[PDB]
Parts: sequence; C-alpha cells; structure tokens
Amino acid sequence: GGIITQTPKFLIGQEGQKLTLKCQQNFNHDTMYWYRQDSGKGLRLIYYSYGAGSTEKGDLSEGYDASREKKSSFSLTVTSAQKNEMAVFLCASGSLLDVREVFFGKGTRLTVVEDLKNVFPPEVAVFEPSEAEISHTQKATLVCLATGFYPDHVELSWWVNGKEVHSGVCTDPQPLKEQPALNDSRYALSSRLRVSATFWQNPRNHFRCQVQFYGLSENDEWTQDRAKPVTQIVSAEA
Amino acid sequence: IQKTPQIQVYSRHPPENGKPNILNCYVTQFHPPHIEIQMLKNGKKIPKVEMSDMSFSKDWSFYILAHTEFTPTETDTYACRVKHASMAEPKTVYWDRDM
Amino acid sequence: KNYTFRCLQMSSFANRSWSRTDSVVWLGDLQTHRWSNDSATISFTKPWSQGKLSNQQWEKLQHMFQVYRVSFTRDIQELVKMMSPKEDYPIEIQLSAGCEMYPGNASESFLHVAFQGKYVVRFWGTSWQTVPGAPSWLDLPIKVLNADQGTSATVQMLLNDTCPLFVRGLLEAGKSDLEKQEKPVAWLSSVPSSAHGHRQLVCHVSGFYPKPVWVMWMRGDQEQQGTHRGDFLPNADETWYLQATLDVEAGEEAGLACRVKHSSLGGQDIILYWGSLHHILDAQKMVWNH
Amino acid sequence: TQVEQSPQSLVVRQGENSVLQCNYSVTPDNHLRWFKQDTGKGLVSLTVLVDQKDKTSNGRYSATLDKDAKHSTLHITATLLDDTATYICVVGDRGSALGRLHFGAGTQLIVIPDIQNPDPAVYQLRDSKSCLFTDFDSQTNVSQSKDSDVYITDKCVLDMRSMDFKSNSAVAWSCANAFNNSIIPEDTF
Ligand SMILES: CCCCCCCCCCCCC/C=C/[C@@H](O)[C@H](CO[C@@H]1O[C@H](CO)[C@@H](O[C@@H]2O[C@H](CO)[C@H](O)[C@H](O)[C@H]2O)[C@H](O)[C@H]1O)NC(=O)CCCCCCCCCCCCCCCCCCCCC
Ligand SMILES: *[C@@H]1O[C@H](CO)[C@@H](O[C@@H]2O[C@H](CO)[C@@H](O)[C@H](O)[C@H]2NC(C)=O)[C@H](O)[C@H]1NC(C)=O
Ligand SMILES: *[C@@H]1O[C@H](CO)[C@@H](O)[C@H](O)[C@H]1NC(C)=O
Ligand SMILES: *[C@@H]1O[C@H](CO)[C@@H](O)[C@H](O)[C@H]1NC(C)=O
Repeated sequence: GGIITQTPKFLIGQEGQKLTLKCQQNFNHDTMYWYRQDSGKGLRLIYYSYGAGSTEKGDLSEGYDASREKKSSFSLTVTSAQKNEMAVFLCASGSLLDVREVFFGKGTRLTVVEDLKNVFPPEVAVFEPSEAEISHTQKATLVCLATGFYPDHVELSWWVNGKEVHSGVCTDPQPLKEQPALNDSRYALSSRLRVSATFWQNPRNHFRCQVQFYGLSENDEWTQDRAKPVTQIVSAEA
Repeated sequence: IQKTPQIQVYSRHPPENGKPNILNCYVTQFHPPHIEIQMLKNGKKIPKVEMSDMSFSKDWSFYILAHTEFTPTETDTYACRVKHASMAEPKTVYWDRDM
Repeated sequence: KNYTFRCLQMSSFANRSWSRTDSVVWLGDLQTHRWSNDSATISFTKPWSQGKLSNQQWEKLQHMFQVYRVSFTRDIQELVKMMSPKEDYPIEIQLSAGCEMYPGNASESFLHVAFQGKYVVRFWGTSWQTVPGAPSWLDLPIKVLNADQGTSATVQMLLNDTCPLFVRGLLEAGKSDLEKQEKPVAWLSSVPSSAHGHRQLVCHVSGFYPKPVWVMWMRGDQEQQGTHRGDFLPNADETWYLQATLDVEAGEEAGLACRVKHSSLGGQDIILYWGSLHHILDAQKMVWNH
Repeated sequence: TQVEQSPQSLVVRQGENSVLQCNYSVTPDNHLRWFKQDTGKGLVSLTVLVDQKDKTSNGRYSATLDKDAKHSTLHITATLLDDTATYICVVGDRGSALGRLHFGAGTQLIVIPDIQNPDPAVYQLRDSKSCLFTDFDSQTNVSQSKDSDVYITDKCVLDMRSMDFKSNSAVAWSCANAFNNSIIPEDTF
C-alpha cells in the first residue's frame, strides 16, 4: 500500500554544479538505496540507509554524498557534475524483515549542459489527415511534431475531446539531433495518431497533441534576453 | 580490556638439573582474546616457543598453552611474560620448581 | 553421558577494515580440528579427524563452512552498520556449536553464541533466540536473521542430523586415542608457608590420562584434611598436570605421604612418602639459588 | 561481472514466444528475480524464484531457476507490443535484509508487428496549418537518410484497440524524393 517516488523526474545541471535528488516513500521500509544505471552496465549501488541518520557507502560512493532526514525521505547529492554526464538515477526501498520485498522508483534522468544558453523549448505543430488516405484506406493519420528543444527531457501525448488517448498512437523511441556532430545540440521528435476516417469527417471532434517540457526553475535567475525556457506545455489543434 | 590473565608456570617432567625437559606457560581467564606471550631464559627471549591454538572453556574465558624445551640448572632462571590490554604493564611470572 | 563434541569459533572485529576468525574443534578433551583465518581449508589434528566420512562427504562440509566463514564476517559488519548508537566496535563473538553424546544416540545439540564475553543468543528449535539477561537491542538483529529460513534449514540439518552422525564416526575412528591410558608421575616439594614456622608441602602429579584423578596427602590410612587440590593444567602432549598442597608446622613432615589413585595404575596406587629414599635423591637434583 | 544475461538484444514476432537467459557466479545464491524496465521508467517485479529447482509463473511471464547450473530462464507467452522493454535479472546473495543484490546488464526485447494487410502508401500533410509512410511491410526497414537537409525518423508501430489494426509508419519533413537509403516496396502510392 503506497508508492516509491523520486523527484525531480528530469534534471538540468552544469559542470561543477552541486546537484540534489530526493526520494519519498510510503511503505514502512527502513532500508533505502540509490543506484546509477549506466547504459549497457548493470545497476551499481551508490549509498544506502537503515534509517536516521544512516548513510553507508556503496560501490560508486566516490563523487557523491547522500543524507537520510527521515524514515520516508532519502536524498542523494552530486558534488560536481561531469561536463557531459548523462545518467539515470534510481531510488529503491526495502524491508528489514523481508529481503524479497523491494520496490523501485520511476527514475531520474540527468543532462549536464554547457551552457545555460543552449536550453530552449519545443515548437509543436499538428498535421491534418490526407484526403488521399481517406478513400484509399478509410483511415485518418494525424502527425505531431516537436523540433528545436534542448535537452532531451520531453513527454508527448495525444488528446481527444480533452481526454488523453493511447489507442492508435505511436511516438518514436529516439529523438533526432538537429546537428549530429556537437557536444550540445537541439532535438527533434515525431508522433503519429491514427483514427478512422469517419471519426475525422466532422471537425466537431477535437484533436490535440500536447508536449510536456521540463526546463528551469524560478529561483535560478537566468541572464539572457528572450523568453525563459521554463518547465512548460506546448500544444497544437485540429 | 575487561578480564585479567591468570598465569601458571610448570614443567612437564620432574626437574633434574642438567636434564632436558619441557616448560609450560599456561594463560587463563583473559578477555579480549588478543594477547602476547613470550618465554624468557635469563631475561632474554627464547625463540623456539610453541603455541597451542587458542580456545575457551565453558565459562567463555579464553585459555592458551605456551611450551618450550628447556634444561633446568642451579643458576638459570625461566619466566613467561604477558602483554595484554587488561594491564598497563607486562606481567612476568617466574618458574618456581618448589611451589 | 560420556562425551561432548564442541566446535569453538572466535571472531574479532576491531575496525571496519580489520577482522579475523579462528576455530578449534574438541572431542572429549582431545582437539580434532584446527582452522585459522589464513588457512583456506580445515586442518586435521588427529589421524582420524575425518571420521567415517567420504572425501566428498567431507568436501561438502568444508565448502559449506568456507562459504559460511566469509558470509559470517560480512554479516556482522552489516549488523554494526544497522546498530549505530546501540553497539559499536570493537566486537568479540564466540560460537560454541556441537552435540553431547549418550547411550542409544541421545545426541543433544546446541548452538550458543557469546557477545563481548557474555552469553546472549541461542539457536533453538527452528529459530534464534535471546537468553535471559540479554541486552534488549538484540531483539531486532534476531528478527532480521530469523527471516532467513534458508539458513535455518541448514543449521537444523547440522545440529539434528549431521552432528550426531559425524561424531559417532569419530567415536569409532579414534577409539584407540579416546580410551588410552597414561600413567601419572609424582614428585614431592615444599616452600615456606606465610605463617612463621609453617611449611607448605607440594605434591606434583604429571602426565596422566584420562582426566579423572585422585590425589590426597595422608598419614597412614587417616586422610589429611588440609589438602588443597589445584586446577587441572594441560601438558603439550594431551596429558594433564595437577598439584595438591598441605600446610603443616616445621618438623611435622615425617610420616606424611602423597597418595595418588588413577585408572591407568591398575590396582597399584602411587604412595610417595615424604622423607623417602627417592625424595632425598630427587630433591638433590633440584637444588637452586632461590 | 558476476551476472551475465544473454542475448543483449532479442527480436520476436508479435504473438510468438520469447526466451531470455541468465547465468551467474554469485555465492551464496539465496534467490533470483526478474524485472521489467520500460524506456525512461522504473523496475517492475515479475517473478521471484527461491528454491533449488524452482518454477514460478505470473500472468504471461514465467521463469525457471536452476541453482546447481547457476542458470535461469524467463519465458514470455504470446508476445505483445507492450513487451518492447528491457529485462533485468537480479540475484540476492542472502535470505535476510543484510544481503546485497547483484544486477545483470539487461536484455532489450524488440517486438516486430504481425501485419496481414501490407498496403504501402505514402501521403502528404501540409503545412500545417499555416510526408507520411503508412501500412508499410514488416521485416524490411528504413535506414536514416545520409542528409542534413531533409529530416526522416525511424519506423513506428501504432495499434488501434477496437479495430484490431496495426501498421508501421515513418515520417518525412524538410514528397516522393524522400525515403531513399534502404529497400523500398514496389506497389507504393
Ligand atoms: C553486531 C551485533 C551482532 C551480535 C552478535 C550475535 C550475532 C547474532 C547471531 C550470530 C549468528 C550469525 C550467523 C550468520 C549465518 C550466515 O552469514 C549464512 C547466510 O548465508 C546462507 O547460506 C545458506 C547455506 O549456504 C543458504 O541456505 C540455502 O537456502 C536454500 C533455499 O533458499 C536451500 O535451503 C539450500 O539447501 C541452503 O543451502 C542461505 O540461503 C544463505 O542466506 N548462513 C550460512 O551459511 C548457514 C551456515 C550456518 C552455520 C552456523 C555455524 C555454527 C558454528 C560454526 C563454527 C564451526 C567452525 C568450523 C569447525 C569445523 C567443523 C568440524 C566438522 C564438524 C561437522 C559438524
Ligand atoms: C530439529 O529439531 C528440532 C527440535 O529441537 C525441531 O524443531 C521444532 O522443535 C519445536 C520445539 O522447540 C517443536 O515444537 C517443533 O515441532 C519442531 N519443528 C518441526 C517442524 O516439527 C526440528 O523439527 C528439527 N529439524 C529438522 C530439520 O529435522
Ligand atoms: C585497525 O585494526 C588494528 C587495531 O588493532 C590496527 O592494526 C589498524 O591500524 C587499525 N586501522 C584503523 C584505520 O583504525
Ligand atoms: C582474514 O582473512 C581475510 C580473507 O582472506 C583477509 O581479508 C584478512 O586480511 C584476514 N585477517 C587477518 C589476517 O587478520
């Protein structure tokens, strides 16, 4: 009864910048862990706790520290972010009277960017179905687009009549680079929704594709001129 | 340290002056298990001292037996010295064939 | 009601980095096995230490124990991590596991654990448990360790089955060494007693086996009451030494004799008179610069 | 490492059965368990195997543990599109909270859709509002174009729940001049 949650979901850092990750947990678990999943490598333990107060070193304990404030809370700290560091951090809680009972959080994706100038939000435009498709197949395929966003931290979803849909929806597993050979480069990503032609024929039905972007906070006062890349939502209608 | 070593020095055989024998140093009732036992002939170290493996009695108290080949004479003296954290100074117990 | 098999384990934990575990095994009062931190394998101390067990039957146990040792070390270190304000280094644990032997295989089993010299935890039945007088903080670590039913199944097999089965094998394989008879050798002595004009007479008895012995200072048939028996002291060659002392005034020594009765002596008791032909001679070989 | 998973990447047709392997060295070996991890997601427990020779099944997931061989196998019955994730094999070295887990590198499973009506047809969508590639065949694939002007994604599998229909789709923007780095079907609108 409960869930193991870790915030933030996505994190934008800088070289040498001190970074903090938090983990709240409802189960009455005494043991809590922090892992890092390297691509093509197994999870490696960073720090773990039995409560308090307690912070025991793992195998990747160098470069990080961690602190446990409460039974529920367990925070991991990144002392200095490696310049190009892109990594996923995972929080897990476990029972002291049952080794088998172990639950994992949804994870935290990190991108260390140089500099803060590079980060900018996506622009969203939805395309309407082809008339050549209507008589050919009796189906209607909508296409959502997201371009010019940095970093990778985005969530795309389709909405019909103000309600989220998953039926006949496809999003790419990989975002495209707008410049392949770069240290930091804007991303591009596509998603398709396919519905029946009859469902489209009257634009009484409302079609929306929505992109959740994860940008900056409000305390991190940024220097540049044009609109700040805040954690925002971009949409397009049909 | 918590417990203090009992030390008892005795010989394997009846002592005859000029005849080879074995001297036993038996240390008992000590805690922690870490201890240093050295046997001395005339104040100087004997190198050929053989240690029995450490064990404990039912009452959980550690014991050990140190023994060496020795020849009793009219003038020579034999003792075993114990360095243990229970004591600030090393305890030295001399062989008294009479008691 | 005869024998007691003991596997004595002693573990020392000074700091996170430094630790050691040394083990000895006793049947009756004869050491059967020795195993030390440096030694990867268990060493035999008798030609019959393997008992009736096969090379593979034995290798099963040795591998199971080798795996246990390193598992035990790391599990203690993690327990100190868990117990933070309640308990801290240095740590001394003593395990005493084995089975008492009887007629018709009564073979009682025990696994007793001492912590810092004090007996605290006992394995019983199917589970671990703290004994009366144990520190209250042990309640949690016991729960944590009792959650492992896999360990419990292994221990229950070791105690109920593997222990009695193994030691009966030893009781036969080393029947000769267990039942051997060694004859005691006695010699008299004396020192000045604390009271002025008193002498403490000393009767040494050395090299006897088995351990039951009978030593009393006597004046004819009349047993002298002031005889003080010492503690049994081990010789290097698995034999026993004991001294019995009587306290008397100076000049009262004549007529006294140290009588010694032992199983190895047949019916012939060692009666050793004070001013004997032999005591005079043996004493002259002892003289020294007090 | 100590826990090896094989293969690194596995592909099966939608509807078939798939087999995932896990070998280990860790001692002692109290229990072995399997986790499912979607892209940008956490780990979800599927099955926990405890015994010497053990068999556990949970829904369409099933597993067999062989402790003597230090070997385990995960089966997925009637593979779906929703099983296009990473599968992680973990071993716990003790039966109490004092034990540590040992994580395998993981196995990516990619599920190829079964389409029974291949109708390759390229369409246009403009602007909007101020190029598709649908009903594309299985097995064959579109490699990323060696261009920086025109942008083309990789293939995507969508599925309508009610109408029981599935299809591959690739998108192009910067029409018939696109999609030209791999083998192309002949009868394409
Ligand atoms: C700081 C506070 C501390 C306070 C101090 C008090 C401490 C509290 C109590 C201390 C006790 C700690 C014990 C920790 C055990 C542990 O570290 C350790 C845990 O590792 C376990 O291994 C087991 C055996 O491989 C596994 O079982 C497997 O389970 C499977 C099912 O899951 C199957 O059932 C399988 O058949 C089975 O093998 C188990 O999963 C694993 O978890 N126990 C094992 O490996 C099982 C073996 C346990 C044996 C116990 C030893 C007792 C005395 C040992 C001294 C002997 C010295 C050697 C002398 C030589 C022997 C001479 C021969 C005589 C033959 C009898
Ligand atoms: C080992 O012997 C013990 C008995 O000392 C058995 O454990 C349990 O003992 C309790 C009493 O403390 C009884 O109430 C239980 O009935 C016993 N358990 C069971 C399952 O019957 C234990 O059975 C023995 N272990 C093995 C593996 O045979
Ligand atoms: C730890 O163990 C022993 C204490 O007797 C000592 O030799 C060693 O220096 C100690 N090390 C530390 C870091 O405390
Ligand atoms: C005991 O053995 C372990 C494992 O072989 C080793 O790491 C440790 O240094 C040893 N401790 C000693 C010799 O005190």
